[PDB]
Amino acid sequence: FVSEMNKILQMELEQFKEFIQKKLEEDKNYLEKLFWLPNGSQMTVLNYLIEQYDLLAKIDFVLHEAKDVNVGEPLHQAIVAGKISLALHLLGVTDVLSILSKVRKKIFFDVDKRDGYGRTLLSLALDAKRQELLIAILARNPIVHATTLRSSAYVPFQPIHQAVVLDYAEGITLLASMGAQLTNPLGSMRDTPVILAARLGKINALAALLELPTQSLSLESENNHLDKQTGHTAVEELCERMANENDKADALRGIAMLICRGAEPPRNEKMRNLLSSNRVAFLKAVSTYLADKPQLVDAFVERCHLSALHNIVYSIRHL
Amino acid sequence: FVSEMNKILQMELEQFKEFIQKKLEEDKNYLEKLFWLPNGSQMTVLNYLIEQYDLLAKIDFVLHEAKDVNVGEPLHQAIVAGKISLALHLLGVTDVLSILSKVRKKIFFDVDKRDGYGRTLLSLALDAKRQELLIAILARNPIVHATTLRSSAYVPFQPIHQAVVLDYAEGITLLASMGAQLTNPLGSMRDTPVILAARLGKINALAALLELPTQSLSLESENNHLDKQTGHTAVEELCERMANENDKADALRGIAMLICRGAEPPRNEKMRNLLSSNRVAFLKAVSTYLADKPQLVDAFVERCHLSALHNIVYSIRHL
Repeated sequence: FVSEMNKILQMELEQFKEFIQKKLEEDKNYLEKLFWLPNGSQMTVLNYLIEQYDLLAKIDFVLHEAKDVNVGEPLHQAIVAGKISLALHLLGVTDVLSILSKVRKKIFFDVDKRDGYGRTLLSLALDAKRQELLIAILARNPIVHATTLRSSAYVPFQPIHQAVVLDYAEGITLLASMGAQLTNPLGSMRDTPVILAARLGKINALAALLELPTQSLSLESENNHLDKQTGHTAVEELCERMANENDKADALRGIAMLICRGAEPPRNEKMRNLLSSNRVAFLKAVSTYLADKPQLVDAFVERCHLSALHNIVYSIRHL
Repeated sequence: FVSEMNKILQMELEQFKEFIQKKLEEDKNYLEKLFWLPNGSQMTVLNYLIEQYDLLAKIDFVLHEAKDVNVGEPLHQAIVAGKISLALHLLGVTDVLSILSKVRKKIFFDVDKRDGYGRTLLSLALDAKRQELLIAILARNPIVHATTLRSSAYVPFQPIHQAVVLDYAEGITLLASMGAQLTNPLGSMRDTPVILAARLGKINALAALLELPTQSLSLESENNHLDKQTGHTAVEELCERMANENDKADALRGIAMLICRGAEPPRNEKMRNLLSSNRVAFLKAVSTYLADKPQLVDAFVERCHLSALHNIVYSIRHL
């Protein structure tokens, strides 16, 4: 019945509004009841409208005269199916912070609701890796601390963690402004977003994180990856990535990025020599990371004349 | 940090409010940020308070001065962990319909939100099989049509379907009053709640469904369990349960219940003889189901003198 009838709604605009208005008269709460499909799935009129992808103004009317619009989670299925333009329409919508404050200053759906798989709308927005949609959701003041289970181990992932693993630099820059937790770890190991980006080699996420104040990143703290009794830190965990030469180069970058922003060098002799043995390219990454950031040179060369960076490097200003 | 600190909150009441107020001053939106636990899980102050189970008034204060209380889904974890009294407290709370209209007339948390596993609050309330909690949730006007994936086949289950499979008669009587869909099928087979209760042998759910008007149950409609080209109906599907003698008796009841409420007898000769061959106990179930329901006798004996029930039974009033 639902399919055919809804398929028969491939008709005209005034006739659609009239017919569905007769359904509202016959059944109060008709646009919030879910209906059966030949496969066992259950949809509403709005859901079935979204699954077929003018249909727009009809969707906008169903939005306009419905007691609840979050029923069936239409925005979620719109993002999941990849209908980003449809999602930006449903949401009623250069320096990305200026953009966020802008479209926020250009001032229905509950941006905190989850779907049948327990995924927040922020999780979907980040997974899409689309600036427009993520800014459109963040502009509605959601909770950027709500967690969604990501792995097959069902790990609670916060939007900043998910943004790190996705290597979404712009997402980190956005979520950071909304007050995200940059010092909260993730998973069985105390992998802070810094250590998280360092371990998985997400360099762009590391650079996006380091743009924020270093005092709010906790570059000293260690996780649970363990000699014994003491655990790796973001720099050290990046050094463990150099044993895999296939992605050693990128690792160096991160290490440079960490040391240039003030992170202490590794404490293990071997790893220390690992930076000494390979190579001058560490200082090539320091020089390339210090081109547009001259406010770090004084601290870098200051530490370099002191206390293991002194021995690793050995002047330096001329590179 | 979180554990210890929160464990250190096993202190006193005024000191708790003062300390956590200092946290609110230091961090606006402190009661909505999730925090890491040694296992990888993430909780808030309210979540960690609920996981340990006076703690109450402290929980009530965290509720009182928090920007958002649905963050972390505390009511969901309260129901899942089995802390029913805690859930009834968080919700601020004989003929069950009179009870529902009562506690509704005795007039925060969003009763439509789902958790990390995509389960509505109604799904949890039904799974608990506790009248008090289910009435407490329904009294807040949720959407009784929101579906949650139940099986490992990830089938969308509506609260009336879930109530049927759970054999929750009181839940069916409650959800029916809230405007649930009694004629909407479920799953790959068009198993309406009537056919659903008939197939899985949920007799109490069938009796609860049949208390409602028969015109709104669609006892004639057939599913997709198929000779060929034509499919089983609730009565027929109940007859297929009699081939399994281990639960044949109950099946008879349902059949009686269906035929006494006006459902047509099976159309298959074999199954028809199956009712004739076994037994007079069909009429014992008719007589026991017609004791407190005399308004069905005239229609029953009327149909019995006509058109296959006439042949199956063969007067009848004296049983």
